[PDB]
Amino acid sequence: MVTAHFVLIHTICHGAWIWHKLKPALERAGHKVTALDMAASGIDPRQIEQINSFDEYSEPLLTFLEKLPQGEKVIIVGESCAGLNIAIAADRYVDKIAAGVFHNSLLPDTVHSPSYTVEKLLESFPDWRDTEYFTFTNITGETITTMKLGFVLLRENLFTKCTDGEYELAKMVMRPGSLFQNVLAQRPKFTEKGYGSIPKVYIWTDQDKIFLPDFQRWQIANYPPDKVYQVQGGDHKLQLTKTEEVAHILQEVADAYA
Amino acid sequence: MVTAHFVLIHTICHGAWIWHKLKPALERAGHKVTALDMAASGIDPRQIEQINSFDEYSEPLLTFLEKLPQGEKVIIVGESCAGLNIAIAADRYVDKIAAGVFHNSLLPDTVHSPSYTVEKLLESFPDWRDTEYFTFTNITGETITTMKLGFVLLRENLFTKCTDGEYELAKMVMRPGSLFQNVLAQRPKFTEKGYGSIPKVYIWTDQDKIFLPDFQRWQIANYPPDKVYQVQGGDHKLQLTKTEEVAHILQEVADAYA
Repeated sequence: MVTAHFVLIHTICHGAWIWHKLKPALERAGHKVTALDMAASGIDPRQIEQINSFDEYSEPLLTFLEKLPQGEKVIIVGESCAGLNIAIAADRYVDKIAAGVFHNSLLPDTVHSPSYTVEKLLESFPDWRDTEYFTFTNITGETITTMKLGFVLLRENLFTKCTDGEYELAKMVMRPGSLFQNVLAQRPKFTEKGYGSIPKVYIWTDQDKIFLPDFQRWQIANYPPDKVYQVQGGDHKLQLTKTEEVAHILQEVADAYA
Repeated sequence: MVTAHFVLIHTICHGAWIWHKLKPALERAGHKVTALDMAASGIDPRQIEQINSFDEYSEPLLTFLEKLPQGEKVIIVGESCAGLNIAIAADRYVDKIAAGVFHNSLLPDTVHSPSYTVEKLLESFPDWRDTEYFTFTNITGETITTMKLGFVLLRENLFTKCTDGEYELAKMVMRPGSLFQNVLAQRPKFTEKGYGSIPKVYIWTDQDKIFLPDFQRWQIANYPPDKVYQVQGGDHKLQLTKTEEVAHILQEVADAYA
């Protein structure tokens, strides 16, 4: 069992900051941790309107993996929508990914369109409350739907059991984001040789108020992960409300695959 | 109990996020709170290289105050270098500022150059450790010194007694910033009619490891504030390490001036 290199990927609208409690926790256990901002997220200098696909949105991760020296492997950890980022990354860089970890995350598959898990998320959770929507046109003329996440949604559905301070942090650094759903829908399927071949660990809680239990159980059924860790209690942001438990799970992921 | 409107201004390199613990604390006491990102700070879309002065850097605050309805007054609260922001704001909008609060802050005066307190800060604390410096050229050809704050400096001097998680947050969302020192040096002195005339409350601790005790006592001597509140312990980021104490002090500021 080797100390691992965890790469932490936030969901859309969010940024590396979401991982502020979890990073030091992992580091305390001797692990190396990188927490990247995806495009137009966190303090990344770009604006969402100049991003054209989910693949572009994933560039910082892809550029990170490109630069990683031969023979070293990371464990990619992804929250909410970042399951897509993992899938995208593993197709490009399978030989550098020891395992993919899904944290109340979309779990894309190889058999359906890349947008499939997103169609389902939205089917299960159609009403995003006070969230506002805008559109822009991407470089090939697709109409992209972006979102500014509603403060009530943040409070009640995403950061349900977090500290008032964590919720306040979120409102202070939340940014517009997008699922690039129609562009995903036209994307090639994720490959078996790459994404398909990586170990997959699925961490979740039934107390999640946006990625609902039915949906998450459906995801597990539709594409069985190699390990499922169900966490009691908390909320959608386990890395805030159950930081120490998640750190411990990731220990086990490292022992298993790193 | 008086209820006030606090406007919270972070130091350079930082952002409104620095106030995540203190905002809800004040709101719990029934107060209204606005925490603004200054230019090229936090999640403000601009880059530091497109900002030319400290006055520009202050635009968000100035715009905020411009929009504030007649007869409404705020208490501006400023940390570290944000004392400058207060001075700048009070010269423009004295009739909307009930009081200025200085939180381990630069306390500019009316008698010297605006850069005076900065010359002194740097005199007292010349070695910014692993901080890296870059330059760019502003709209009138002044060579501007920007800084990426060092991670050791963050740890040991700025966030000395904060949680590992708060320190990790800082590294995740810290941005380049600048004192615009040479441009401050050429700026008109702060006025008596505006900045001079506002109540000033100076909050600090002698456990601060960047704004050192000799410097802070010197600042109090050089321009006596209307009230000085010395907080035992903590560190430079009192709003993280002594959140509740600071909230309470601000209550007293509200009762006195709001």
